[PDB]
Amino acid sequence: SDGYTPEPA
Amino acid sequence: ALKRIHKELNDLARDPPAQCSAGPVGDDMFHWQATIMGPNDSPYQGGVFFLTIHFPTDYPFKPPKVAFTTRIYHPNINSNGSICLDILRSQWSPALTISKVLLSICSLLCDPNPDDPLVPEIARIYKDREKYNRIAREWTQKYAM
Amino acid sequence: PGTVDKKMVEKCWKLMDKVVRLCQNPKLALKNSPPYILDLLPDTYQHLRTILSRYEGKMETLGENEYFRVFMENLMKKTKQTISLFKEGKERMYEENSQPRRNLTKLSLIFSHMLAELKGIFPSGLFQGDTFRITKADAAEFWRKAFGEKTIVPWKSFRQALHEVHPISSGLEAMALKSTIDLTCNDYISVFEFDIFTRLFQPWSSLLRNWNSLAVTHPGYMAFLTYDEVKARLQKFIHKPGSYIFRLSCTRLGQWAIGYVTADGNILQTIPHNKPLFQALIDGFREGFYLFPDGRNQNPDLTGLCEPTPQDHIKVTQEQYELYCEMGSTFQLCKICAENDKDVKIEPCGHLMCTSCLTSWQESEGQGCPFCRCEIKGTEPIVVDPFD
Ligand SMILES: [Ca+2]
Ligand SMILES: [Zn+2]
Ligand SMILES: [Zn+2]
Repeated sequence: SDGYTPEPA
Repeated sequence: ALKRIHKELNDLARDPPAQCSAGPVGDDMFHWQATIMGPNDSPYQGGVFFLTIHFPTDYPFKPPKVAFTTRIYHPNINSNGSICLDILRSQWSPALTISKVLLSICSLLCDPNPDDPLVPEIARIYKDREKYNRIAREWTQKYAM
Repeated sequence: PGTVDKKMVEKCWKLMDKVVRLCQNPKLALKNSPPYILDLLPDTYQHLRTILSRYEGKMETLGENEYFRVFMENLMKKTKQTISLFKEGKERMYEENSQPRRNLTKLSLIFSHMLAELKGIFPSGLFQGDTFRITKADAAEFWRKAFGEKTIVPWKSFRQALHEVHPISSGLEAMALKSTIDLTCNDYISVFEFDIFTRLFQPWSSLLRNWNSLAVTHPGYMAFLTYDEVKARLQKFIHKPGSYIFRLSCTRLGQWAIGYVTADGNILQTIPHNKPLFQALIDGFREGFYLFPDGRNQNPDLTGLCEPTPQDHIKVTQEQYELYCEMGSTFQLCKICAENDKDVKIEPCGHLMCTSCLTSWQESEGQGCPFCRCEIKGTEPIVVDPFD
């Protein structure tokens, strides 16, 4: 939980 | 996965490790019996220990589950037969081969690390040689032989 | 520059220490996310400490290392500059919007960059700068032929070199290139900074046309922007889904971080799993996610750099091939799964395997290369030609 998220698909 | 376990059993036959060996039990490629002869460096000398190896469905990305079936006296081995080698846990990496896990256990058999033991009683003792050698030697007489 | 002695080093300590103190002011209320300075500075001190203790009486040859020297003169000029940003900023420091505050924010970043570099060069505390592994084959090849084993070079020396290989159109475009690649803002190019830049701007094949297109002429490119600043800038656009910007990731240097406004009105940021930036942009656009660069209706066409000149297929030498008949297998096959042919190359280590396996190992929480365990800074897709 570092503020980044999985790429949109 | 399945293919990998098949390559491993294959690579194990081509050139195997000394003092040990293994292979599937019945038709199940995910369960192996493995034999480990007592190293001469160690007190278990002259003993024959058998282990089960279970490949989880996650293997090779997760390590195999290895346990001693034959009773042994070690600060790193449970009465459950669970083994405390690190490359079986945090230090596992996918390109490691079963032969290496086996050698590593013989390597562990001749040189146990008490500062991270699985048996608190035998850790204390190990870190008095004369009594620890003596008992390891005897348990091998009852169980290994 | 000039030589580095214990007496100096204790001065940097006091200067860093002041800056810390100037940043603990309760009126400032620095937000705790990276880059966060009260993290950066003490961690830098820590690693500086580890470095020093490793050289014992060998402090002789530590002060005479070109990279270390350039680093201290730069760490010193960067704190002096922050301390002086406080005197001349007065109360404008406590307004989140002020130009002075914006300059502190830019400094936090420079500090993270400096610390990442330091640890890239002195990983365990010992100088590794001479063996440093450039991630990209063709980029590593350029640095070796041009600079050999040097850790650090003057910006002039760097421009001259690169130009012989990758022509720089003008003086302006060179300033733009400088500002982009010099992350520690010291007027040199470390082998570490070189690495970051060529990771960000790959393929090396057309390096500048890549950087021209993703930075120079792209409205979506944000330089020296923080995670939080990316949040703040998209806010104005939160009513307009499809608006995106991208910047360097500061926590993973050499990686891109794309901020975007979702169809539901939230702002997400994503770091493309190793892939080239233009493809994430082109796919993102095509799939409707990245539409309006910095919120503008007009979105650039990146299909120009789309297909680079293909990296040549690997071919097995008879001497290698014959062994795999013996080994009871074939050279091109993934030795992790024994199933798929190797379609992927890990960089820098060089190891080949299949993408399907590399993904599973990464998703499993596994650290680095599955073979050597070294860090994975890159991936180059590849295809093998069997010796047969
Ligand atoms: Ca620089
Ligand atoms: Zn594979
Ligand atoms: Zn590797």
